[PDB]
Amino acid sequence: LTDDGNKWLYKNKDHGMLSAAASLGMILLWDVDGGLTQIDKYLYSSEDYIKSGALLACGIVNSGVRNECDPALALLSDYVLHNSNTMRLGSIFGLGLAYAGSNREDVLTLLLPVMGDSKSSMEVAGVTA
Amino acid sequence: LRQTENRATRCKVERLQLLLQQKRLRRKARR
Repeated sequence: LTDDGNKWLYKNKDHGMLSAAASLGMILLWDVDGGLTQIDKYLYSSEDYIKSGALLACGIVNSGVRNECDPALALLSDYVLHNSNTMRLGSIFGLGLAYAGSNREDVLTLLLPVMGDSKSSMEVAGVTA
Repeated sequence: LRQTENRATRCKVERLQLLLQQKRLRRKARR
């Protein structure tokens, strides 16, 4: 994946790309700089599957380190909004797992509104719960 | 719409990359 993960993600199909990309963050766990560097290229793909998988990768990378800076917060609150589709489960789960122990009212108040908005299907609702 | 969202994402990615570089420079300065 680190050598050439783009072809790997593309040969992955259907919903696989989400987890296939999140594996990048799992590999680049606790390394914010490396995760960002290796995920930026995949962060912009025509299919939202790869984008959401990249958001999960960044969330995983941020998970486990309590850096006072919040690149995960910024990047992932940018997408917490459904963006006219339900494919924000990745963003929500990434934010959660990234800030598990933070208990920041900022992230709580970012997550709770989107949890009920008449458009958060049960999938999104459970993920944000 | 999606393209301009990608552009804004790229802008914030560059911002946070610069911030992280500054942070790690400052950290390595003392450690």
